[PDB]
Amino acid sequence: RVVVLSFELLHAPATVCGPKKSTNLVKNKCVNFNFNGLTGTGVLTESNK
Amino acid sequence: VVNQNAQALNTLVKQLSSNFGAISSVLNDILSRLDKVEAEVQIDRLITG
Repeated sequence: RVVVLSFELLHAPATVCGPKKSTNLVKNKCVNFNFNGLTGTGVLTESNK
Repeated sequence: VVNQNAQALNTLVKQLSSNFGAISSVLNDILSRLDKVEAEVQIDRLITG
């Protein structure tokens, strides 16, 4: 028996993700972040966009 | 003189979005997807470009 898990990554919002728990949201401090597999390091701030 | 220097910096910043023949422009995405031995083969093409 064979199963082939093809998967796609960049093109759209995430739809399937790993089990790892979401944190509380930190604002107005330099932090690493992950939102739906968009990742980086930055200060996060309350937008008006 | 203002416009030339602004245009040179815009060209420099837009060049970060180029793959240079790597699987992605995004360095953290390569490092998130691949383990070290295969990641560094992609990182070297981004470094060169």
